[PDB]
Amino acid sequence: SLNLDSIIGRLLEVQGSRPGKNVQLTENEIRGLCLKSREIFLSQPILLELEAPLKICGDIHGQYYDLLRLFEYGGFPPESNYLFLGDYVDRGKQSLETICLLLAYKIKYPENFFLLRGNHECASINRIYGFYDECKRRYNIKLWKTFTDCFNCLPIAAIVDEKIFCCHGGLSPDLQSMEQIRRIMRPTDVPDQGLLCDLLWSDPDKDVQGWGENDRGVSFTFGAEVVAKFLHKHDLDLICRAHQVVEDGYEFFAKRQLVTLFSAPNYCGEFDNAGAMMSVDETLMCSFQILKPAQSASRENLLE
Amino acid sequence: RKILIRFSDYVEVADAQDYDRRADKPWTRLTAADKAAIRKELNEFKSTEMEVHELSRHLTRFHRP
Ligand SMILES: [Mn+2]
Ligand SMILES: [Mn+2]
Repeated sequence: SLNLDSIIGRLLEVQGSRPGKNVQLTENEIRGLCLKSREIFLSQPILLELEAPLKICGDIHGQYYDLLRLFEYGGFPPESNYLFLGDYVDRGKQSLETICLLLAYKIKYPENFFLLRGNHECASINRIYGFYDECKRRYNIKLWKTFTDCFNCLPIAAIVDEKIFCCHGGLSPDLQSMEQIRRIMRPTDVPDQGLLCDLLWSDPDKDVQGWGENDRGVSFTFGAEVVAKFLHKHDLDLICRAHQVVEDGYEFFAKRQLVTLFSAPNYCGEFDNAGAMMSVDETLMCSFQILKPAQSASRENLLE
Repeated sequence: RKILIRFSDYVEVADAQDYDRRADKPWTRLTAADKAAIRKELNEFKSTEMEVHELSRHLTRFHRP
């Protein structure tokens, strides 16, 4: 048995406590959140087809206190529907509470709450950028392996109302048809190259004509003309992605054909950025809600 | 081509929590031997324990030991 309502209540009760207060879930409760959410992820498409109204959120990176603040502003589930774009863990103080609340809400509201995979939701990255160490401190390495099985089953992209393409990183020179996303089978790792890598790792660059090299040591950059051609080919209006710190929490690219969202304010106490979420209403009006107070980009190959 | 979405011209702003967000950076504290041991650990985990669908086994990311 998973007492899901007890877990959620305990996760939410620290909202009135000192910042950074941990939540005392058991190992078996956390394993239950991973196993039941994994089953739900596998039962839904890898390319989600979603309908507004929806609130779309970017990286969180274990800033649990800020996640609670974001839910307070946007409305706690199920008052609003949510889509998160990945990067739930690593590079913050409370990855465990963050991912546990997200997974609990996925289980409780499986048709109203959605999580995509970011590049930190894979073993080779979150082994070193903090999540493995956090799991080891609080629980054990076996629990990190259980989270990895759950992360290996996350969906990769979403299309909202046939008009907003959502993913963590960005476009891929290998992405010619949406069927190529749908054909990816789970559980899977994130490869060091190819379509699934690029969806989680690539970045827009205004100075690139076409595709370029990415200084993270993996994947590509892509220019405004790539965005325009992709939207035209697929009859889409917007790419919504995350994966980069931006000062206002949101930042447009390519004459508002792409937006980057980033939802962790004052990222890891080193940057002066806001965190934002984008609300899409039933008429497809998009609006922003901001929580306002390089070295920030994660890289591949740190082990090599 | 006809565009359906539109953007509001007004953003809502609220004050973020005021607390110390600084976190540990364990990836800056890896000796060469530590890195070799982690590459080995990840390879053994992915080759012996981590479930991957048959059609995705070509995506599994191994590290040069
Ligand atoms: Mn990130
Ligand atoms: Mn990222």
